[PDB]
Amino acid sequence: SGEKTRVLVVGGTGTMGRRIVRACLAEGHETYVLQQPETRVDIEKVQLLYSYKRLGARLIEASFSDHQSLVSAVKQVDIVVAAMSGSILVQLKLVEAIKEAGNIKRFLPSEFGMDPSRMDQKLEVRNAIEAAGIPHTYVVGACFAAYFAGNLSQMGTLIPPKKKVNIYGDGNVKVVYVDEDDIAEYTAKTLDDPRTINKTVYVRPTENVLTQMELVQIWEKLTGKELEKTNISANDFLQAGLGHFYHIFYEGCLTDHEVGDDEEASKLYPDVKYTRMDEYLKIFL
Amino acid sequence: SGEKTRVLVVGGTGTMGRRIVRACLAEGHETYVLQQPETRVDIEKVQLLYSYKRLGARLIEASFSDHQSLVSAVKQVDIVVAAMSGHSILVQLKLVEAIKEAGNIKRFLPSEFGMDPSRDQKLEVRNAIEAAGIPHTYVVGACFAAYFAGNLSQMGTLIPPKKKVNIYGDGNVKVVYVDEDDIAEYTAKTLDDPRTINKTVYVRPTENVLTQMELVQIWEKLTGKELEKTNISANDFLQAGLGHFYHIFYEGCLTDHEVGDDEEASKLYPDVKYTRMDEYLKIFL
Ligand SMILES: NC(=O)C1=CN([C@@H]2O[C@H](COP(=O)(O)OP(=O)(O)OC[C@H]3O[C@@H](n4cnc5c(N)ncnc54)[C@H](OP(=O)(O)O)[C@@H]3O)[C@@H](O)[C@H]2O)C=CC1
Ligand SMILES: NC(=O)C1=CN([C@@H]2O[C@H](COP(=O)(O)OP(=O)(O)OC[C@H]3O[C@@H](n4cnc5c(N)ncnc54)[C@H](OP(=O)(O)O)[C@@H]3O)[C@@H](O)[C@H]2O)C=CC1
Ligand SMILES: COc1cc([C@@H]2OC[C@@H]3[C@H]2CO[C@H]3c2ccc(O)c(OC)c2)ccc1O
Ligand SMILES: COc1cc([C@@H]2OC[C@@H]3[C@H]2CO[C@H]3c2ccc(O)c(OC)c2)ccc1O
Repeated sequence: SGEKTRVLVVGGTGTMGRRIVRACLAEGHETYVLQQPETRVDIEKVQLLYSYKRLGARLIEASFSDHQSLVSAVKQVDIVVAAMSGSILVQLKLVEAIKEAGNIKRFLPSEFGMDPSRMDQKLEVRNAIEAAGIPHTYVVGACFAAYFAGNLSQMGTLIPPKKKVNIYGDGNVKVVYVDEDDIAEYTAKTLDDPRTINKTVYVRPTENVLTQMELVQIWEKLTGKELEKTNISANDFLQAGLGHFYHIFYEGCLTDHEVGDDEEASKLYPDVKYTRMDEYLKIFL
Repeated sequence: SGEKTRVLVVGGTGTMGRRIVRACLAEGHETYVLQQPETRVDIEKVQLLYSYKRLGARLIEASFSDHQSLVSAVKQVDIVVAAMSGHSILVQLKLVEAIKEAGNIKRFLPSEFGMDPSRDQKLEVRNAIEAAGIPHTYVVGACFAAYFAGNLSQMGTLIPPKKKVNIYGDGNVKVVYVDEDDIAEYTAKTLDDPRTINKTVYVRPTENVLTQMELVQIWEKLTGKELEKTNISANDFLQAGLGHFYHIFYEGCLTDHEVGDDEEASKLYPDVKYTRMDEYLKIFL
């Protein structure tokens, strides 16, 4: 009990933040969630925060505009994980508090997407972490399955289309589709792993490196219906999100480099039986 | 299984609606959830909807602007429960027209779950329900605990204040504070109860009939801290939100008429061990 790693989760009601909270709990960490002052009446956010208490988490009230409150929060833990909307730069206030507190064994900033160093506020946050001497882990390299797999990678929707589907280019560019729950579980496992201190950890589970046509074909196999496919050229492709989609599906930024086993989450943590996309898609049938 | 009541929940990703979905499942009803077209990318809404399928619910796609899709949906069930946001209410007039044409529905519980509007959009929905001869149950008479108890009935916040509290009048007007989960469980139990056909069901669990001062004193006993109290007179209090608090806390509209055992949820369903407010408030300590 006294040898549990203590983790503060910042952004604990976010999409990835809420999963990190539960993953830290499931991993046995003594888990604390930053409780920011209310900005409005927001019942869903409040009930989510207090539901963590029933699971055994603690809430720590603090405000990013009150440096003392951040220092006091981080003094109660060994590791900080942030998962802010991308409010990336608000983490600079967090870095300053960590630097002053002095007790933090590791900081995991709000990454969980493309590696920005291969492409940013995130790099600005990385530079402050490193300048301060705060030990770090950067979790990168996967598309959230909810945002790119459940919709067969169509923009503007989160569910599989009924008959028509746009194919980017020839849909033969490899993409990394990972269940958000698995990203959170890999994060909970890696944050006190001595092997990943001051490392970038790539989330690239081998069987989930799929081209978009491969993903569409997983779905066509589950439904028994071929979809009507329209290919979109890079020029015709060139609104929120275009030019994330471009880098991913045309440039293949998630798969244009190899990753060693010592830096890849599914090899670092082989007991995590990550969700393959055929299983992920079954919920939509 | 063939003896299950089939229930369609309209508004199933809302605050009350999500609880009604789960309470209908926990009661053993064969549960359907209206799936409206996406109006945006909404990760939380989509994932809540599909999470119901893992619990055994089914999704029926329909749209309020497509009359025939609503007719198709309600023909698949026996009972419809609506819990739309408090325009939104008037959308139910479409639903009534679809239920009237479909002809198969045994009961419709419209979106009530608060002040009795017989004493306006809710009343207009009631009139259309009754004109169409659709059997109904109106579930009324309680303040959601999350909106009125966890904040000690202060406005603008959902958690207990740390030092100061506004008391409305002398704070000796009886209010009804009920955990939303209990409201949803009463709703699931009453929707096929022969005793409540064409009736109003008041959710007034006896030990949760409390003045604001009694609620504040419950909190002070749990915390051992006396709060600084400012009494706000009726005249000074004296907008829709303000009008709601005025009717509840100054006019006592939830408790000024007594209710018979045959029309009050806690007496009709005495097996529901409703959360008393001393237990409700403990999650905030
Ligand atoms: N396919 C992929 O790889 C994806 C990658 N990502 C990345 O994941 C990370 C998290 O994004 P996501 O989970 O969608 O985040 P969210 O939109 O869910 O927001 C997460 C948390 O941000 C906090 N927040 C927002 N604004 C502020 C603010 N001004 N001040 C203080 N706190 C604030 C809030 O914390 P609180 O809960 O305390 O209120 C919020 O809950 C991001 O880096 C994102 O780039 C996200 C989507 C897809
Ligand atoms: N203290 C009390 O007694 C309380 C009483 N209430 C009452 O409870 C009932 C539900 O309120 P609440 O739980 O807060 O509702 P919500 O605001 O949580 O929303 C409920 C559902 O409304 C549907 N909706 C909203 N607009 C539309 C629209 N134009 N067209 C179609 N569907 C729409 C959506 O359903 P979908 O899920 O399909 O997307 C939404 O999920 C109301 O009658 C309210 O007056 C509410 C608060 C406190
Ligand atoms: C995969 O790496 C990232 C992903 C994103 C995720 O693409 C930006 C976002 C996002 C997911 O939501 C994607 C998006 C933008 C516009 C859309 O219409 C969309 O539809 C699913 C999805 C954000 C930052 C990243 O580094
Ligand atoms: C019977 O109770 C009702 C409650 C409301 C709930 O009071 C109107 C609303 C609402 C909850 O959110 C309440 C509210 C409005 C403004 C606020 O500042 C507020 O702070 C908690 C709370 C809606 C309709 C009702 O019939």
